[PDB]
Amino acid sequence: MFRNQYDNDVTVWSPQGRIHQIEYAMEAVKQGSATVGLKSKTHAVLVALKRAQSELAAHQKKILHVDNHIGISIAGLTADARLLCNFMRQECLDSRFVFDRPLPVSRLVSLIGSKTQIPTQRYGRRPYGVGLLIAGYDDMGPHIFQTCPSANYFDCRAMSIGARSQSARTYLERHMSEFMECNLNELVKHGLRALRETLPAEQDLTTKNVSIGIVGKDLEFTIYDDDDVSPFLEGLEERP
Amino acid sequence: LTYIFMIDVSLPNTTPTISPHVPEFTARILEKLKPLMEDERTQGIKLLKTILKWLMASAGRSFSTAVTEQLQLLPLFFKIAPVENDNSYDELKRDAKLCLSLMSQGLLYPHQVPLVLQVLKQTARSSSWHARYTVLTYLQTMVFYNLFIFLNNEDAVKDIRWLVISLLEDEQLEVREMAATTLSGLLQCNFLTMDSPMQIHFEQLCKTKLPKKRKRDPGSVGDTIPSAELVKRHAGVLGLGACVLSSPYDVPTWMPQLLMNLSAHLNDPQPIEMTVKKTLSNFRRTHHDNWQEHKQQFTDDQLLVLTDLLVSPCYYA
Amino acid sequence: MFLTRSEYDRGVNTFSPEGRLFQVEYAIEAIKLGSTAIGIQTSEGVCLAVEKRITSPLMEPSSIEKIVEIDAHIGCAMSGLIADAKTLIDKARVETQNHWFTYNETMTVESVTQAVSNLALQRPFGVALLFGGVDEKGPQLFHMDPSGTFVQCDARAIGSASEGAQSSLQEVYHKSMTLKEAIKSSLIILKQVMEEKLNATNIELATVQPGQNFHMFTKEELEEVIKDI
Amino acid sequence: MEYLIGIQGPDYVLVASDRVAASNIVQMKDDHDKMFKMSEKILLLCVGEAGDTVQFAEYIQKNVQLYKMRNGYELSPTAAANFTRRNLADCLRSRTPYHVNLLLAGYDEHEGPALYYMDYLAALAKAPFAAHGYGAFLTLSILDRYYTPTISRERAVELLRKCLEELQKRFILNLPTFSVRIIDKNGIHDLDNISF
Amino acid sequence: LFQVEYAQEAVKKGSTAVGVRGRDIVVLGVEKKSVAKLQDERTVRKICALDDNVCMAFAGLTADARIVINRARVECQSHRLTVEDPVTVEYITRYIASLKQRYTQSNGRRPFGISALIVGFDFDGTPRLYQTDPSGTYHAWKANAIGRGAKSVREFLEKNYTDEAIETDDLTIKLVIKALLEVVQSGGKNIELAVMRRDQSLKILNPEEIEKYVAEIEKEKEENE
Amino acid sequence: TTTLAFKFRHGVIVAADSRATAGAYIASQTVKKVIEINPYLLGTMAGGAADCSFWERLLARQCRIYELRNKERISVAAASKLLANMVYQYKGMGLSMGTMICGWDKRGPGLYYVDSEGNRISGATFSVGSGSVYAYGVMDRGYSYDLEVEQAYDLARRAIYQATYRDAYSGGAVNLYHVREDGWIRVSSDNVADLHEKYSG
Ligand SMILES: CC(C)C[C@@H](C=O)NC(=O)[C@H](CC(C)C)NC(=O)[C@H](CC(C)C)NC(=O)OCc1ccccc1
Repeated sequence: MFRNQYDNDVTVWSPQGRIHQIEYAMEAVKQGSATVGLKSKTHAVLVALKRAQSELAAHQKKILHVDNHIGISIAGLTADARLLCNFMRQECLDSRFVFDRPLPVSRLVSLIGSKTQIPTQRYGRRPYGVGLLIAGYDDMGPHIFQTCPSANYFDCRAMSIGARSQSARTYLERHMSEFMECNLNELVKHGLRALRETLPAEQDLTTKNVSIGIVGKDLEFTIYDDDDVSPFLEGLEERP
Repeated sequence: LTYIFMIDVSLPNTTPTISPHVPEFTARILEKLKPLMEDERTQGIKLLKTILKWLMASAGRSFSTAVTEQLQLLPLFFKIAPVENDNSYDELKRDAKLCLSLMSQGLLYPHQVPLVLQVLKQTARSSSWHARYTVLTYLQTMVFYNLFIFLNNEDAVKDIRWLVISLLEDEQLEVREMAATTLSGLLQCNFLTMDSPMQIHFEQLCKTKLPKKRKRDPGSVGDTIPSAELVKRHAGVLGLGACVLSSPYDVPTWMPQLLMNLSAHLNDPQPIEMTVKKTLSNFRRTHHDNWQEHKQQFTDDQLLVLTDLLVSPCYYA
Repeated sequence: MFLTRSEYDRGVNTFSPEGRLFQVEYAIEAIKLGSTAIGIQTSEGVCLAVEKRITSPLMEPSSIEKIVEIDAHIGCAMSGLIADAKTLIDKARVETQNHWFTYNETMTVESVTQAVSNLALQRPFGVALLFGGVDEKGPQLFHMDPSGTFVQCDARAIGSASEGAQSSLQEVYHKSMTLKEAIKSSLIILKQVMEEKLNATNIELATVQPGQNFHMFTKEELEEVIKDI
Repeated sequence: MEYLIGIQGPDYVLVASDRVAASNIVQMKDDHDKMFKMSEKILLLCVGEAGDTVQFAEYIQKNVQLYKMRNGYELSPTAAANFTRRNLADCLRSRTPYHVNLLLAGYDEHEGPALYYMDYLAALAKAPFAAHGYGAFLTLSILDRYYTPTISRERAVELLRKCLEELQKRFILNLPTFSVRIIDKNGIHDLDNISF
Repeated sequence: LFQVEYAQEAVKKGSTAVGVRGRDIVVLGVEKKSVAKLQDERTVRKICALDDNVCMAFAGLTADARIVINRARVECQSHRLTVEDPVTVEYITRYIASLKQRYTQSNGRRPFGISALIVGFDFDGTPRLYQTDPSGTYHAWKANAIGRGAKSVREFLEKNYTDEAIETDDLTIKLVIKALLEVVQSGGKNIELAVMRRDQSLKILNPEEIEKYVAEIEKEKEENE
Repeated sequence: TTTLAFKFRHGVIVAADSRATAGAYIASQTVKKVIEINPYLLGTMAGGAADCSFWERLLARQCRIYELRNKERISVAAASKLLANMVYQYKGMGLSMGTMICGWDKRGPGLYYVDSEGNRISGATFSVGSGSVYAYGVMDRGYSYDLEVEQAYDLARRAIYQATYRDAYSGGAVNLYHVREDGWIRVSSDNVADLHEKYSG
């Protein structure tokens, strides 16, 4: 009844100078569960809330390892995230083999941006439906990066992606000044609090539903799940 | 057999034929099919196959379909028929599904509508879940065709409403979901009209506290049957979901409030979580085309709650 | 009942305005309409139970097998046509041996399910698979969706009545369940969906235990289990 | 080294082969069969480099068997020999060249008995009699001296025995037993092995 | 989906083929339809030898059958070249089913459109009968039928098949003839019968031989009356 | 390297030495020269150690895929042909592998010799390696089909020992395996030094 002739393909440009399919793909990240990433002077932490098909089911893994110094959290289509994760792991291993140097995180995010851009400009290709929050430590320092289905990438002091992400972003912006000087324990607590804002009032963060990944000057990327998240979870105050 | 019984007719001002009559023949077959309704059962199954072929052939040829004795054969067909069609169902099951569909799409005399409903109510009470699911499927075609005749009988409208609502609280998930599908279609065609009593019944069922205790933890128990409280909550959400699905392309004044209720039940344990996710996802897809007109009905606060909902499938995240 | 079609449904590789891919979702649902398969994982062992549904007496029951052995320690239960899953079952079997040649070791069930998922990604794939095996971690059960998502499930049901079976499975399942109790529960749930008396032709039962390799119950062994019910 | 011989009489083709398979200095097998049954009335005898003989002969056998399944009628012995020659010739200039010396013996209802000699260089010649191996130099003369176009099948067995007896007396190599087969209108018939 | 259903319609219209698995003999019988007044019957076969130990009967599109039979025959020789052993009846059926699953082109009538009854003996000497479908599903059957009247023939076979029926080679041949005789009405004029035997080449019985077996079954029926 | 196998009334006996030598250096005295492809099939390794190990391991992988795919074990004849085909593709490229595939299958006890050159042969008795000539004579003089199991075990041990005494590249211990209808059984591992005292005594 209100059909649009210009939304059929990523190649078609609308008369308003917008590509509709890229915008539709950008909405795919919002379908995925909320993920919060924040950084301090010495550490970068990604905190994500997993969801499960059934009580018996284990829970999907939002956070993945890319390299010793780089870790990513996925929101949006999981299959696209697996393709991107495999590409990122190969680039990092190549950098260690050729230069014996951890690949700078900024160069990796640029390569992901190039790979994502080609589906947007070519026929019969869907733009990737996954948004990635990337946590890394390099010579420059701890870095948090956001990638979009549009192929744009952003350096962020802190970012939240997924459903109800805006509530987390309002908390992250409110307390961002405190984040730079925070110790690892406090920085993780701030991320859990932002993720808590996304959660509905009845639901609360649990060891089963929360995944935390932290990279730092002396810490290789480590994913803490289930019992491992319990020390970080115990410190957090009760929901306001 | 259809040709032998063709001369018998219910046409006006007709004397009884000297040729063979269908009611007498069905009565003999019904007595012979009583054991299935071990050697006796096997002999009956072969008879059932032949009679099923006759009913399939007689669906279009017979001047009057739905002879009262023929209606009595329907319960046996309901149990035999498969819930999901497949080519590995052994022929008799596949034929029973085809026969039920042909019989369901049949003109029913106004006198026959009370009798057919009574058979349908009895099979709905039957233990077999397949029969209860099949009765809902038979009812959907039987009500849409011959829609005005059923509507003319107010008692039929009340009985059909009760059967669908009663099947909504059934133990099997597949029957419960089919009952919601039937209610959504019946509300859509206006055969069943959404009413304040209907919504109150669904809201009361939805607000039923979960037991919050596990029989398995003490152990020495085998509770295969699902908890009644979980079934009651699911029936209420299935009912509210059917009301949302009734208007696919339009948002009526009652729709925003029901959607707000459905959002609250999103975190409830499965199978309630799956039902709310599917209803909301289907609402979003159908209502995207004319969203600007649809958005006006929702208040700004109501729109925010709907926007911040994760109804995504497992493949997403 | 009444048709409810939207312009963005059935668009192949086109994102809907919401960002969902509708044609993929419809395909995945059609794939899950196959015969019911139930897997329960217990500390003692992992048990897989499936319904054969043989059409005629003349047909040999063994020829239709819905439970296959990926390797001695891993078995797979499938819902839907065996032909659709033949390529994926073969990939898992080739990978398990390819891993053994390269690293001289057994491949964990999670790694095996990931390899089958990678083939599915490289396209719905048309099958839902339950991989059950005992590895270094212990007895473990994984569910592979037609989409290709793989999760570890303590108890999972795939097939036409999977949603009903899963609710029944949730109530019956407990962490301390013995393998013998698990076999009885899965068969009791399978009987309820089937609505047919259980017989050796009707159901196929396989178990993988920590000491033992993949074992498929023989007609006599299944008959003893069904009689106890 | 390995010895093959064939005598084509008026109504038959008689073929014999040494039955010894050997490593560098030791005879691994004394029961080896160097004759491959390509078809009901065609026998291929192949000797030559290790590996090349088994692989090439088996490939020709499978293709001739395929022709029978596809068309329902067997290849003529002349056609089978020509198919073998073309395949060997194509491989000659290929990266993989088969060093195989072959004798093809066959009976065609239309053309009667046929014996073909093919060297490693894939040159095909129809012959009343031919032999392969170092022993062929010693035995070709005996066959030349006593062979007659109308020789009887019993006399042909006697002539073959005389060539085999010559190998034992003058050949440096030990070839104790020989596999003897005769092809006729009735079909390939195995004959008692000549042993010394 | 639609293509698979179209293929199934083609097989249903095909000439009836019935096969029985017996202790020492596997029998394949196919009905032979009339051709034309001036046509030659040698070209029409419907029973083909895939290899020395394997035989196939097909119901469905003739052109598609030729491609599948040729590909199967080349595979049997390739298997013998690689492994040195005769192909197992199950292995050849699996290959034909895979070929049916993919025609090698996207779309392009991917189901081949022929349903095949494959009968033969394994290297072990076990008699085997298998059925291939346009879907690519392959099953093993003691007895089965494909083509016109297959469902009616199967029910006759289910009642008739017994240890006594398969006791002797002549009785197994007679069982195939009786089942074919229901779908196709005539004596030896409209029936083609092939007997694999054990460790022996496939033999297609001559018209005189099939008539003698047909005569015997009629005499038994008269005695039964 | 001396490896011997013979088929007798009670099954197939497979025997091997344990010495791996780089040049004249004895690198190893504990090498296992018989690989267990499956519970009913064994493979003997002679020639270059890496060439035989990689190719026999590849055959073992193929045999397991055959068992999984066809639900039946591979025949000794099929396994022997598969190894012959793989080595033949690399013929003339310097692979040195002499192997005996010994197993029990539906046909019965089976012995096949496969070579890097491409020879594949089946026989009751086979010996492969540098010490094969020494093993062949002792085995041939004392071999009979009717030999009892204990007599057969002694013949295999003696043939390897005499071969080790004469051959520099053969030595270590005599590993003995007996293929039986139930399956292969490892029999005994005896140092040639212990064997020397028993035989000389
Ligand atoms: C495992 C068995 C197959 C080995 C068996 C077979 O003959 N016995 C052997 O003696 C074989 C035969 C070889 C001398 C041709 N020995 C070997 O294969 C030995 C292996 C040792 C170095 C660990 N020689 C070898 O492989 O050369 C590798 C090498 C290359 C350069 C320098 C030093 C060593």
